[PDB]
Amino acid sequence: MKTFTAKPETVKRDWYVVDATGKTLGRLATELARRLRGKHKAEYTPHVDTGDYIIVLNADKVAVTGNKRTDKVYYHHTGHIGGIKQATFEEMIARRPERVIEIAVKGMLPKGPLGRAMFRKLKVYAGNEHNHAAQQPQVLDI
Amino acid sequence: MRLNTLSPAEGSKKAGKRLGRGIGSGLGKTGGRGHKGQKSRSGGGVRR
Amino acid sequence: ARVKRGVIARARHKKILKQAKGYYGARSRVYRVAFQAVIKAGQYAYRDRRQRKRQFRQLWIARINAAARQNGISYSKFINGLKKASVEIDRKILADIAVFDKVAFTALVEKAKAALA
Amino acid sequence: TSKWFNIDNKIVDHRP
Amino acid sequence: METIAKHRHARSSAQKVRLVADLIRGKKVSQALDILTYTNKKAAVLVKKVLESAIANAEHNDGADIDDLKVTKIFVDEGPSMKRIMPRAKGRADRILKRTSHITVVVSDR
Amino acid sequence: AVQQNKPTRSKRGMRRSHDALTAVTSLSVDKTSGEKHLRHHITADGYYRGRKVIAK
Amino acid sequence: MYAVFQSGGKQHRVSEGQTVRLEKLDIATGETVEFAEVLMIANGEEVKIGVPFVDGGVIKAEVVAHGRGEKVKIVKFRRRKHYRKQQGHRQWFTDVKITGISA
Amino acid sequence: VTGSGKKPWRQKGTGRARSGSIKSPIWRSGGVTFAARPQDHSQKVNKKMYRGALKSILSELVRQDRLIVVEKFSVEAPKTKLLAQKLKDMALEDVLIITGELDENLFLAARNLHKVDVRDATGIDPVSLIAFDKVVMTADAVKQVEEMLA
RNA sequence: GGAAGAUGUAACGGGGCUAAACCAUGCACCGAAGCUGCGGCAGCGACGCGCGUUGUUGGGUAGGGGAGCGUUCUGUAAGCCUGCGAAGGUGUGCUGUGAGGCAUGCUGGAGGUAUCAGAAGUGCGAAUGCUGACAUAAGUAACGAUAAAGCGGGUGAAAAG
RNA sequence: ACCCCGGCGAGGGGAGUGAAAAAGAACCUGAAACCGUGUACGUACAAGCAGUGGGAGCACGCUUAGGCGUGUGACUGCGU
Ligand SMILES: N[C@@H](Cc1c[nH]c2ccccc12)C(=O)O
Ligand SMILES: [Mg+2]
Ligand SMILES: [Mg+2]
Ligand SMILES: [Mg+2]
Ligand SMILES: [Mg+2]
Ligand SMILES: [Mg+2]
Ligand SMILES: [Mg+2]
Ligand SMILES: [Mg+2]
Ligand SMILES: [Mg+2]
Ligand SMILES: [Mg+2]
Ligand SMILES: [Mg+2]
Ligand SMILES: [Mg+2]
Ligand SMILES: [Mg+2]
Ligand SMILES: [Mg+2]
Ligand SMILES: [Mg+2]
Ligand SMILES: [Mg+2]
Ligand SMILES: [Mg+2]
Ligand SMILES: [Mg+2]
Ligand SMILES: [Mg+2]
Ligand SMILES: [Mg+2]
Ligand SMILES: [Mg+2]
Ligand SMILES: [Mg+2]
Ligand SMILES: [Mg+2]
Ligand SMILES: [Mg+2]
Ligand SMILES: [Mg+2]
Ligand SMILES: [Mg+2]
Ligand SMILES: [Mg+2]
Ligand SMILES: [Mg+2]
Ligand SMILES: [Mg+2]
Ligand SMILES: [Mg+2]
Ligand SMILES: [Mg+2]
Ligand SMILES: [Mg+2]
Ligand SMILES: [Mg+2]
Ligand SMILES: [Mg+2]
Ligand SMILES: [Mg+2]
Ligand SMILES: [Mg+2]
Ligand SMILES: [Mg+2]
Ligand SMILES: [Mg+2]
Ligand SMILES: [Mg+2]
Repeated sequence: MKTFTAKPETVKRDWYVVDATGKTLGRLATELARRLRGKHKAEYTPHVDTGDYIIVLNADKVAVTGNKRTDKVYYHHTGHIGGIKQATFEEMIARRPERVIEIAVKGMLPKGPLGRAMFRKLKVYAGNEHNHAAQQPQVLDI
Repeated sequence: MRLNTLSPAEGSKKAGKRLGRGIGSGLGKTGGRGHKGQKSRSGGGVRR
Repeated sequence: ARVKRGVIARARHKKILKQAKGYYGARSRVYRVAFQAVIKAGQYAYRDRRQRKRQFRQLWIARINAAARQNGISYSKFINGLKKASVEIDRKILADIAVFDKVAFTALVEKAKAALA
Repeated sequence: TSKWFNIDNKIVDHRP
Repeated sequence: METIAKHRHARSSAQKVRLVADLIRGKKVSQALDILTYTNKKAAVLVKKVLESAIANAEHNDGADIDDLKVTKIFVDEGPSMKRIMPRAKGRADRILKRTSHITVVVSDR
Repeated sequence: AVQQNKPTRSKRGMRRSHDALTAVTSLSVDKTSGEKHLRHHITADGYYRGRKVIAK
Repeated sequence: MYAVFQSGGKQHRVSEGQTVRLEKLDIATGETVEFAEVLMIANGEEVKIGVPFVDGGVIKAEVVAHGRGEKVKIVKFRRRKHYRKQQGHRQWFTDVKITGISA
Repeated sequence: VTGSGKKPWRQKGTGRARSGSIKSPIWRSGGVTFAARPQDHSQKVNKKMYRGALKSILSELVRQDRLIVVEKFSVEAPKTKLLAQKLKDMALEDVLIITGELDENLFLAARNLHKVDVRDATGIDPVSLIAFDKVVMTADAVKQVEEMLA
């Protein structure tokens, strides 16, 4: 018999919410990547988005180990010549930390339309309040 | 026994080589001659 | 006697284009480009038969890992327990059970845990 | 015939 | 009932008359006459002649009514091209393709 | 300069997508003669704003 | 009710009244075939799995078709090395009717 | 081929693939590469080989009963009707006659039938001996064929 | 620590990691076209009557050897198919290890050819190959002296000429 | 022939001849490149020899009402 494939219109996508106070950034990102990709579901297919929607609360209270609070430098390029930009971990926690979580998870995720869709399912909030209480999100323990 | 029942002896009618007639015939491209040199040139070779 | 190659060349080219039907642009119209496309298609078919076996095994392995981790055991310990319990059951079939009939898969999980214990 | 910038000498023999 | 009017070896370019035909495709007949009267193309003049040929063709040979006639299918195919010689600089010669076309209209009531 | 490769029919349609004609939006009708004409132009017979502008 | 068994180098999960693709068996085209090696039977919150074979669990089948599969073309090609190669292949198969799963 | 030995263009510079003659076999309306010449296609046959082949032909003819021997075979008048009626009486259709003495009467009788051929014993040949279905003998023809095959 | 480079981080592939780094030991698992299992083909050698048993082999350039497919023509053939539709053209289905083969729908309007033999102008993607046709740039450049035109009337289907 | 549109045109449509005008003189057959129109599907957050393995959906034929076949091919592994 043919191997089962999950149907993208019949797949059930649940809403999980995770508090990120004091958790390790990399290990939290690996766990969230597994959940968004759907590697925790027995009906996994690599070509169909089967994961879950995740809310991340208190993205500004993630912890990193060692000198990473000041030595971990994020680089990006503006496209114009000479336009390299650096931003350390502490200054982007100061500015906007949902990008720290999003950059980590986007790095863990695959590349293409499917990985972009899983990242779209990811929701990250900097504070301790989310607007998605109408979906009855259930708490996940990392 | 007619004119269309007469077959030659077995092995009496070996087919000749046809050089340069595709990959599968084994004699395509260079036609059993190698790569360059007087041996492969047209009318080439040395005397006896 | 003189031979004309029109009928035979037409038949060969039409065969190659019929194999090349469905390709983008000159790879389905122009004979030369179509012939280069068909040979690469055959190479890809060979190599992807082998990769089809590989990829389907990988997909089954990932599904077994997910189902066993829902049941509370890693994939490697699950397989070690199954081999100590001496069953020769296919990973394809275990993936099928994991998708469709959860209870039988759970039963295999406590058998694997008993064999590990 | 042939193009004048191929028949020419200064630009044809640029690297002698 | 389908009525067909063709102008074969139309002394114009297939691309230009296709531009005008794509302008007038699918419209009702009197409207298509207004676009063809007020579109500033020799292609528009040619396909206007062809279209009135189609309308009078249907009127005489089938007897369908002008109010419910509709141009349902218009398409231009490339006709044979007349080859010329255009002398260029330094002895060279180019070939001019004086392109023609075959213009076709199909008018119908239903 | 000159092309390094032949472009495609798809490329040709891409380029010619902006080259199609725009018809007249709507004509205007004479308030007296009832003849269709361009907006802000005289009629073929010689009317404009319902008044004879030219002879014949 | 369903059961997984092993035959022809594969393992198959079948049910009652099922049409099943095995490979060619050395048996007539209309005869009933007995399968003795059965891996596992699941019958709706009672399962019997063998280690590796179920004691007393057997399969009644009916061979209904012999045939050759779909032709696939094997193409080998070493580029610039003047090597080209073509071959065809059709694989034999049996269609069977799984008509009994008896524990 | 009618032409000239003039080089079609200069060897270098024009950008075309080089050519040296209008009559080259690559070129359209050019010569043939390995054009045929009038040749002889006949083959040498050894006398003993030819005689042994004839013996094998007549032996298998006797074996499969396509050989009919009559003591006398002639017609009174050169009438193809008389000849065809006589072979119809004998019930034979596609026949090779061989005769001891070349009889112009029956030869002119048999000239018009394309299924009936007539020959002398010195004129017999393997392709007709195999092609014609029923082949008939005169006794004198048998004697001289036997002595000339030895 | 010594330790500085030029488009852009840029000397873990990236994410990220205080282990997800390193060392020592162990048990697992993934992992190849390797090996095994099942089925199919072909070559070679032993074993008994072209067949069966068994073992083994089967990446391949230059090249050597073996066996074949197809096209035109000749004989078989004053035979056979064919206006109740040939060759050819265009689809579909089946079949073979392959070059291929067979059947039939439509077009077509007169030839074609089994079998077994025989002879080759016998198979093309390449030669800045030859010839014809058709694209590409592209409705782009240009419309050939910067002496120059404007208006009224006529003809005509239409007049800047 | 004749009729009709059309510039007393070019060209076309009817009528008629003809077995056939899908033989109309640009004339037996009429291939391919190339150019079109209609329908089915896909495509406007998406990076690369354009395929191949898997596969959703859609549309149409279906004759065990079961899946099949054809067309397309979102997404995806490999692939200069
Ligand atoms: N450059 C000039 C002079 C010229 C003509 N033919 C030439 C050949 C070679 C070099 C220069 C020329 C021109 O093109 O008219
Ligand atoms: Mg700076
Ligand atoms: Mg990747
Ligand atoms: Mg070789
Ligand atoms: Mg050499
Ligand atoms: Mg060398
Ligand atoms: Mg060479
Ligand atoms: Mg020489
Ligand atoms: Mg000839
Ligand atoms: Mg096509
Ligand atoms: Mg494998
Ligand atoms: Mg001059
Ligand atoms: Mg000649
Ligand atoms: Mg002699
Ligand atoms: Mg720098
Ligand atoms: Mg293992
Ligand atoms: Mg192997
Ligand atoms: Mg080999
Ligand atoms: Mg013949
Ligand atoms: Mg012929
Ligand atoms: Mg040749
Ligand atoms: Mg060619
Ligand atoms: Mg080549
Ligand atoms: Mg050109
Ligand atoms: Mg312009
Ligand atoms: Mg340009
Ligand atoms: Mg410009
Ligand atoms: Mg200009
Ligand atoms: Mg001028
Ligand atoms: Mg004037
Ligand atoms: Mg002027
Ligand atoms: Mg006329
Ligand atoms: Mg014709
Ligand atoms: Mg004729
Ligand atoms: Mg065509
Ligand atoms: Mg979209
Ligand atoms: Mg984006
Ligand atoms: Mg792109
Ligand atoms: Mg890739």
